[PDB]
Amino acid sequence: EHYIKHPLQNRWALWFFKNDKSKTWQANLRLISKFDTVEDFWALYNHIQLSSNLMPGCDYSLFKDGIEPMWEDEKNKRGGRWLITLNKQQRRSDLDRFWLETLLCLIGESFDDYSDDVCGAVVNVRAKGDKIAIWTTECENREAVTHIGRVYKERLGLPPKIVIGYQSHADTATTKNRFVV
Amino acid sequence: RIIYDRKFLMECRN
Ligand SMILES: Nc1nc2c(c(=O)[nH]1)[n+](Cc1ccccc1)cn2[C@@H]1O[C@H](COP(=O)(O)O)[C@@H](O)[C@H]1O
Repeated sequence: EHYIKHPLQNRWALWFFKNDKSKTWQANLRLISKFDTVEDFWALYNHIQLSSNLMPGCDYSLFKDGIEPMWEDEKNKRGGRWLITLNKQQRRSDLDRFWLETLLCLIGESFDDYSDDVCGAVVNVRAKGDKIAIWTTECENREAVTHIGRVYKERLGLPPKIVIGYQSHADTATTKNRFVV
Repeated sequence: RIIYDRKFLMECRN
């Protein structure tokens, strides 16, 4: 305890996306680094750009090692995402805050028994409006998805006025909300 | 199950 790192329940992989229209969407996805301790998470987070500082068209994705940050993945293709839609004023006040909070929910395993239904999370930096989302494995699991959304919304500290949607990746890859919270 | 509080994780940042 004087010398051992604090282990996480999962190894996590951080990915970076930069739009290059000459490439397949997937080839623009590049692995930054993986980590499986609290200490190693902070070493990585502390040296990388804040989302509010990325060029428009970039993503960060944090996913459980073995799960690619794409809807094609075995663990994603039945799932969906809880989506936070930002306007341009929230990039200033909310984006970086909201995103750190999202990582802490992933790494600290904040959703009880349904944290196992979490695949990862992504932040989209966009000129038109930023987005943050948590991806879950099965859009059918009403209790899992529904529990994650409730706790996520609490964790982001969003008021009863704000309502957020969950969209299945099946619908997206074709968007209606299966659930809102 | 390994679970960390928000408060513990923030206390680790530096
Ligand atoms: N094959 C493939 N393509 C993806 C993927 C993906 O996982 N697989 N994504 C990421 C994604 C995954 C789930 C829900 C929304 C977006 C975007 N794209 C492409 O990016 C376009 C913009 O998506 P954005 O990443 O800006 O949300 C989208 O229409 C797709 O063409």
